[PDB]
Amino acid sequence: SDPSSINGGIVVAMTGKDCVAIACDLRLGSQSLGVSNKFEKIFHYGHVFLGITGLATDVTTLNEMFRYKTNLYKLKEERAIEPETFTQLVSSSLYERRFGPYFVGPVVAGINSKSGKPFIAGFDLIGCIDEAKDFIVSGTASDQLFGMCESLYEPNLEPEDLFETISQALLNAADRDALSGWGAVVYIIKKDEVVKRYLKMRQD
Amino acid sequence: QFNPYGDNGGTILGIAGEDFAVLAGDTRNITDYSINSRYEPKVFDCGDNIVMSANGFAADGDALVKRFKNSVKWYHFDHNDKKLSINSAARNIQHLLYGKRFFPYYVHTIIAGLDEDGKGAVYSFDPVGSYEREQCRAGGAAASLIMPFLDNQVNFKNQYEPGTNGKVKKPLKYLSVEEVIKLVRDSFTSATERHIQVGDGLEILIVTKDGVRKEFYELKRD
Amino acid sequence: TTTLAFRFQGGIIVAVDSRATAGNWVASQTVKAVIEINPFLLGTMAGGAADCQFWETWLGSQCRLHELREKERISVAAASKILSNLVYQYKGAGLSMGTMICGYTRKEGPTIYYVDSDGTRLKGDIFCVGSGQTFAYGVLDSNYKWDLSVEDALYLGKRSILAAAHRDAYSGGSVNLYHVTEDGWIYHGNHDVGELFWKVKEEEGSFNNVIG
Amino acid sequence: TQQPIVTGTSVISMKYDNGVIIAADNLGSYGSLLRFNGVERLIPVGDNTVVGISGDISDMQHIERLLKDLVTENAYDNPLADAEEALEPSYIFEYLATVMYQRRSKMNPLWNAIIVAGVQSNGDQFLRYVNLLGVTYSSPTLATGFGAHMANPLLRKVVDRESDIPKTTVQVAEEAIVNAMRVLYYRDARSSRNFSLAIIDKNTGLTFKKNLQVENMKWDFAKDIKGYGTQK
Amino acid sequence: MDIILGIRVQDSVILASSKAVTRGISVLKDSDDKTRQLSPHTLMSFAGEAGDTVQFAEYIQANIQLYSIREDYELSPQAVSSFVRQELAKSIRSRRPYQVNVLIGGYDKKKNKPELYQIDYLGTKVELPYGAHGYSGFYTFSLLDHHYRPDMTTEEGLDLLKLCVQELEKRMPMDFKGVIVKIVDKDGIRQVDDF
Amino acid sequence: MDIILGIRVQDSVILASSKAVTRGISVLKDSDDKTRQLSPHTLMSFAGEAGDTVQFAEYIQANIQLYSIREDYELSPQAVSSFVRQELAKSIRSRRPYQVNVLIGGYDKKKNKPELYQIDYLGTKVELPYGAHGYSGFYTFSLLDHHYRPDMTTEEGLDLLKLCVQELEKRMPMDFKGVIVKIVDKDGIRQVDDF
Amino acid sequence: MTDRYSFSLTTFSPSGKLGQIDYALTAVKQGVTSLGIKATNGVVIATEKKSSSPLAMSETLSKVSLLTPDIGAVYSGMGPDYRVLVDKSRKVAHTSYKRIYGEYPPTKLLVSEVAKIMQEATQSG
Amino acid sequence: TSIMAVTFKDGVILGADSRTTTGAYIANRVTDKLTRVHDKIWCCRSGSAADTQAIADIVQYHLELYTSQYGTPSTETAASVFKELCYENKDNLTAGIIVAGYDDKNKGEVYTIPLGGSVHKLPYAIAGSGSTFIYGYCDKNFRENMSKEETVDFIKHSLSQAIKWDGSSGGVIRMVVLTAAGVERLIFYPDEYEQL
Amino acid sequence: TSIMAVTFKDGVILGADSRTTTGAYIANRVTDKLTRVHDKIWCCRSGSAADTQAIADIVQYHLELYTSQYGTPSTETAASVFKELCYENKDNLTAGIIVAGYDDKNKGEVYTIPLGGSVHKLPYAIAGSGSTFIYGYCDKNFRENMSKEETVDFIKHSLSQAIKWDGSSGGVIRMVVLTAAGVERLIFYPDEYEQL
Amino acid sequence: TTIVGVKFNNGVVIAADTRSTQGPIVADKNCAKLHRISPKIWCAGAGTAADTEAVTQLIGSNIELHSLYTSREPRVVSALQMLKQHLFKYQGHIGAYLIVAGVDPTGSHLFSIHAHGSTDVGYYLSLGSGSLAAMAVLESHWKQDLTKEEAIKLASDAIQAGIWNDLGSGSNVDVCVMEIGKDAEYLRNYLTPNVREEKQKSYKFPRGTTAVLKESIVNICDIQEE
Ligand SMILES: [Mg+2]
Ligand SMILES: [Mg+2]
Ligand SMILES: [Mg+2]
Ligand SMILES: [Mg+2]
Repeated sequence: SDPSSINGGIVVAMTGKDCVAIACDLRLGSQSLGVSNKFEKIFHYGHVFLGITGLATDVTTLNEMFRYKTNLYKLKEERAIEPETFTQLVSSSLYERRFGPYFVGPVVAGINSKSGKPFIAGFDLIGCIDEAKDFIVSGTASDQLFGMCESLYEPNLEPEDLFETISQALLNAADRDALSGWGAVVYIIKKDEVVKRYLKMRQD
Repeated sequence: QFNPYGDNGGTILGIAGEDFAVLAGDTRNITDYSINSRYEPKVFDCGDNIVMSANGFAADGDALVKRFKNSVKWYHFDHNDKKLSINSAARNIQHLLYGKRFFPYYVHTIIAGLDEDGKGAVYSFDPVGSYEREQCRAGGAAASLIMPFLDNQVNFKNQYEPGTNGKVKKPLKYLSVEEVIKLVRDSFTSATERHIQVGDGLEILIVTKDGVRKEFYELKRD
Repeated sequence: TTTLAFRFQGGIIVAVDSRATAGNWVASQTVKAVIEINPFLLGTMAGGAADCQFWETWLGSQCRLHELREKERISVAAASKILSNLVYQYKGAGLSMGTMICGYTRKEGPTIYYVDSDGTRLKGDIFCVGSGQTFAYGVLDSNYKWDLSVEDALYLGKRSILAAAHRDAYSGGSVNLYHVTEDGWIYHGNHDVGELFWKVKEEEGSFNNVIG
Repeated sequence: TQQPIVTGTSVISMKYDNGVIIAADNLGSYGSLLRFNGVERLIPVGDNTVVGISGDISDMQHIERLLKDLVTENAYDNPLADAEEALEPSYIFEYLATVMYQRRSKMNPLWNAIIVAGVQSNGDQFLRYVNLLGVTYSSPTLATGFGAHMANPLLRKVVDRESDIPKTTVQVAEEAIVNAMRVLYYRDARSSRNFSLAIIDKNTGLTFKKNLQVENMKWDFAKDIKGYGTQK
Repeated sequence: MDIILGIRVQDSVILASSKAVTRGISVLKDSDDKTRQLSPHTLMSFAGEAGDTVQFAEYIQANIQLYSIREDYELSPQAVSSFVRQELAKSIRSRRPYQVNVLIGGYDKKKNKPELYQIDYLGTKVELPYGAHGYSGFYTFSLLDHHYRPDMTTEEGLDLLKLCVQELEKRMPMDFKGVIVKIVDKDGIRQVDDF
Repeated sequence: MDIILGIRVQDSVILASSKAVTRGISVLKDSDDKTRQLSPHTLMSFAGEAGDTVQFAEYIQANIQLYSIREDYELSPQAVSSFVRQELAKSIRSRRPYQVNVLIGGYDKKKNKPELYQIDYLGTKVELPYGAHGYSGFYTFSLLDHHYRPDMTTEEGLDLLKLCVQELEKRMPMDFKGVIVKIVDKDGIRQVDDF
Repeated sequence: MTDRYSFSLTTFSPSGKLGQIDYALTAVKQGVTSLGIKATNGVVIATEKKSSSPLAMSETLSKVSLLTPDIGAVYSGMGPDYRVLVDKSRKVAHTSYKRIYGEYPPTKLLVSEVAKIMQEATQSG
Repeated sequence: TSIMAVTFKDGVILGADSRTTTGAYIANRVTDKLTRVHDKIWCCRSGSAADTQAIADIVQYHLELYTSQYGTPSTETAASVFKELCYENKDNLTAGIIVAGYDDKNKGEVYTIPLGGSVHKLPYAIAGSGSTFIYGYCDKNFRENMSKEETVDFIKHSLSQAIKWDGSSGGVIRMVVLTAAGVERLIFYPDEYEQL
Repeated sequence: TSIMAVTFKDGVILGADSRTTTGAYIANRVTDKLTRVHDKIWCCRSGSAADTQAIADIVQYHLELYTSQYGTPSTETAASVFKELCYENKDNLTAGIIVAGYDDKNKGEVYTIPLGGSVHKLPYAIAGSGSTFIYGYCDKNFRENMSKEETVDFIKHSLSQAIKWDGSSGGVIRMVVLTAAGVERLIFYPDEYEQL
Repeated sequence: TTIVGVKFNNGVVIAADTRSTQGPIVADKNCAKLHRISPKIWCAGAGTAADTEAVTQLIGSNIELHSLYTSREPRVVSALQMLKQHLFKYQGHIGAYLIVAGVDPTGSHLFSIHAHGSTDVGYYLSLGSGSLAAMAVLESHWKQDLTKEEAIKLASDAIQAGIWNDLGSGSNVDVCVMEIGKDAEYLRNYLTPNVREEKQKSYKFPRGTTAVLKESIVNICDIQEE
């Protein structure tokens, strides 16, 4: 009944030293029934990464919508969109459906190509921006993620250390949520290289 | 219409060591967005080297603890001052809770102590009496924030030995009382940051063969 | 929760998962869904944790009183009926129970009774109860035979719970196995689903949809 | 199950170095109607305890009778009724707390929020709260209803923790209480200007002050306020 | 509804759909074909609310046939499934939403690969080796999880499908009057007339 | 519920009762016997709410068996049916009523006549040549109205019963997993093991 | 009433000329000189304040206008046409950009929006 | 809320309390409920603060535009504009407005517009939650053609009682006097009116 | 209903209207709401007529039995018996009763027992649906130690206003005077009190 | 949320806490609730955070265009009129509760506005779940003719009351001071009385702790030449 918890799933993003990380589980379900273990919730438009949790049809729809808008942006601006700008676009796009909203929990992650500054941001389903320095969480195990991230996180972690921190935050949070899991992916993002790692986890 | 139940918030945590056990809980009592007390004890020494906490609706929690302490007293009267074992206390509490199956004590109960072999023991109850012996159990408002952390840092879940890449798990080495208290303090410090009902103070009761000891630590008051 | 029990040549196999949930929140991964009524009788836990624990523990007390008074092991028929008649008294009050009372006596042989909080009492060869019951039934129905060996029967029950643990969100944690003989039940260990899944995937070649 | 009819608003209280102070206005409201203007909601029990009650007044009058009966009953076959075996604040509270929880457990509550203020035999300050749900708690400051939201923040600036109690004099505590009552009169629509205040001190005993009024009020600044935005 | 199953094997996609149409008390028909050919190498089965199922399916069929004529070209299964998803995603926030769940089984002639897409009435699309809608998956997925291999032949796929249907006929309370089975491969779409 | 049919022929009463037991999503059993022998020449089939059906049937069985022992005498089918009716009539104005519908098929040894009684959970009793409970009558009564004769043999009764079951298997949405058929005559009660 | 001029008033002549645009350019030619120069660390735009009367306060007439905090505009030709274009340019910088991206448009894109408005007055009815 | 408007010999006086509540919380204890829609046409507002503010602002706009075209509007005209808004939007409004104004031709006039959007021209009017408690007092004590000082005393005493009994009323007593001489604002504090 | 009881120098006077309504229909226009529970202890009834009649009858019984054993009861004692019934049966009653009586020791006393079953001893009390409209008037006009004639005028004027504004009140004004001299019944008709 | 506005001698000050919550969970521990409508017109919002941001930026955008059109600096009464008419039109469905404060050529102003479109004038105001705690402090210490320094102190003290006593409020105190004839000074994290203590333990993992199935480079660059 509650649209934000029919399909399940989680996204988490973190900042480190000259890097950002964003990670998601791979589950898609119809309440109790697991349907897909390959439903990736992180997308990227150039060097800007967007994770989206919530109702899966809206996740897919919003990805297609932001691909649409970032493609036109690039043609007109003659440059790829930045994380700060994209964050405002997500906020604008969500609030224009204020009274018929997409049931989603978006998370933006990326590095400004000009300043080199790491950037993350979160939103509620109608566009309120949460621009945290440390971490952003979203999904059906958001409480669990808040608990993991709050205790495991420390500032200025190196890329390979940040990977371990965010991976463990996701994994153990997902293992305390019925509607999250069935695989996981972690993106480690630096100014001009991005690594994507699939994690091994329990499949129940 | 009259609602006989309320929510006084609070969060509690029980961890069983090899030859000890701890039962911790914050000292904050609330209703809605108000603070009733910054120091209202929630974990109690019930005698016979047993510690108890009934978290949730404080009136039901106080009633249950009061009745259990009374059960300990009468157990001595009726059975020649025999010490009430932690397993026997657990079964007794089940019956106290299930006695009100159709008008429950709106609490999550945890007891801690030592079993009859001197090993650490924690027992966890639902509001209507179902119970189980556990190694690690957080209860109350911030339980969802704490338990995943404990799975990771106590039971070393999802942690593997470097170089093997997932083939060899991190071995489950025994924790000292000092190591456990660190995890308890960090659990409540984190819970205080991210949960509005958690804060003010942390009171820990440690149980060994020597008896019951208390430790108190301040928490953020916002 | 997912629980099953089936009769076969070598007695009864009982297999359960270990997960407990409060909404989406996984409260426990280490719950005991098999209640050891006594050394000869087993009961499964589904629905209300407390209701099942409390009344099946109580059942053991009634079974013990029976054998003291009658100087004879209680039948599974009589033991199951004590429980079903009890919960039938409470019908409408809101008890939640779905259990299999499993035993092996001389007069009856291996026997399973499905007992339920709305008063149902069914004798049967195969039962599956819980949110993941349909997944377990699929593996059971296609592989069940009366002339299964104790080894193969134990694996079938384990594999059927695994099937449920995988697909059902509210089932998982670990698998507990029991084998009920005439001389009593025998525990066949706790099996973490996380480790079991990968082991079964490799050895069996199943779950090709999942990447490992 | 019932609904409160004639009601009393906030009861506020705090500890200080040598005792406790408790206060409550003299109003009995009938919904938005300020029906009864001479209602005493602080009820002394002996010379060491004062029970402050908010909520339903008919239930308050019942509790008042229970306490009166408690004093009578304690004196029966008790040669030390005015000495070692006199009623303590802790006895009076636990009794009320028992009754309140029993009544909520029968789904027929006494629709009240109660604060028992007093000084024990050994001179210790007693201050504990109980309500219609049987919920109990203690704190250096305690307040019911609106007082919980507006008085506590002010009173907690004086006594923020246990160690502030010995540093707080009776003059400072009374001053803080009286100011809080003024703030409640400004901001609580079911409050009155008239109130009662009681001090229970381990040295000077029980001082019960009736017919107090909120004074030194600020209203003059209202003359300059015009319209709701653009009006001049 | 009822029972729409799909399984993608080595060189084909197999769709199995129940034949029963029940209007409350009575079974009005026991030979209903719950499928439409969208293009020569793309088949869509469907289940959901009465009337809306056929209306939606025929509407999609008409649109894909229109595209085929305009461009003289068959859209890939992926392209068709995306079009169908958008239509359902559009439909949920409508005045009156189509309550239709579909499986799209197609053979991509460019990549020489069979493809199975599962889309529910919300517009939730997933590409799968095997899929279902409603309660069908609850009974059949444990069997498919066990026996499925990506290199299965069409005949092995049909045998695994028979085992799924047998389990459904055993444990489902509704009598769905068997299934019509259709195979989608490089040569197009054909019906298995004995099942 | 399910399907409990009764037909009274020349020299016997035949009761047909479905074998399925369904708990919501799954069919837990496909060999359930929804009947109790009250006395050597009296059989009662039943359908209704889970738990209450068997509890009521066994309670009636115990009472009739008690009467049989006390008096060393078998009560007539009419007497048994009246006792059962009163118990159900008593039950409706209870705190929690039994929701149980029954058919009582008996052979009266005094009158040498078969007798079929239909009693619903309200205590509504009727003696009939053929009867049913729930939706069973909706499908079967038109066939019974056409073919029934009071002088039918047991074999003809079984053939007419097969036609009724076939119509049920065709037009009913629920799969009731066939029926167990029992015959009550002068020699007592016996089960037809192939149907 | 109703605007019954739904047809183009600018059309191609046999020679391929769009007369009304050419004539608009002629009006610009008659207008007072304005210029712009780009430097390495800035841009300058300038024009003459051709006061119509010495009694007029030419400070109240702004020929050089702020469009965004980082964009300015000057013109040559018809002053009233410029004024309304500045109003439209300022608004379109918000409606088609700032309210979407939370920042002011780059120079080239704001120019593109102004250009679009001017193009439409060359084809619309 | 306790509001009233009273005609007297030299014109009309509007009176009001200053309490605005959100449940039992006093959100504003110094509210100005006497609002100006024209130089010598004011109103007293009761009901939804959002509604009565929105209405008053629209009326002020209408009378400003009226004045620019047709000169000073009558109090009757102002009441009609209020009524038109309240009546036509009765389903979506909760507004109880008293309109009071001074003409030189018509002198002091008072119109009350209750919930339905009806209009009633009266010698004096009372409204708001606190008015219920002073129907008896006001009926017994009102006289026509009172002096300024008598009318101020009448309003002060009346609202004093309304405030005394109504928890939704309180704070200061604001008054606005409308005569040929001009517009005079008055304020009376608790220490003054509570001892009456 | 409009009811009140007022203490004065020589004792106490109870006053009431005579209107009883079933919705908008006046079921009885000459009702007697002043009821006798003892020789010089009377009460005014408001709320459910069935409830207040049943209560008054039980109280009359209790005070009759009291008198037989312990002699004449006090007005306080009568109020307590009323309170006991109203408080203990608050869930099933809708009764608002004013108790008024004359002792020689205590003289005139008035107790009001509102819906909850609380007791409030007052110099005077008002109750019923019509009382709301005269809280202001009664507070401004009541004095302690009035004469019989002043108290009759005070009640007559007060209930006249309550009747004027409250549709649920009306008919005649009944009064009962309780003094050392005895018990006097008074009645005042519409033509008398409407012109006040 | 706790938000206050306080008038003083030559201007107005507005303050707020920095806790944003998702029910009982703290989403952001250092949220910025002090928003800018125009350079010298600032406001603070309680209620639905998306609504309070959207409505500020919309009116702020229209205020900027209005300022350019009229060649005048924006007025607080304009921001207020535009806000209330917008909010009233949406009948409370836009859950924006704001305290609006600022200086303009007319003088210094302080207003509150509620979601249904009602506005209020005052010398001191509070809003949000900690408004009662804050107002208790304001009613105890507010006086006429406050200095800039006294007003900043009173405002931050009122926010602290909310921080410590309201569970919906916490963390830090933000302040903005708008004085007549001066630039508005935004004082982000004016007070920081809730720094988290050092943890007992480091939770930095050994490298290689997490099990990995696959690694791959993600192509974020565009299609390359040659
Ligand atoms: Mg999981
Ligand atoms: Mg906290
Ligand atoms: Mg699972
Ligand atoms: Mg007042």
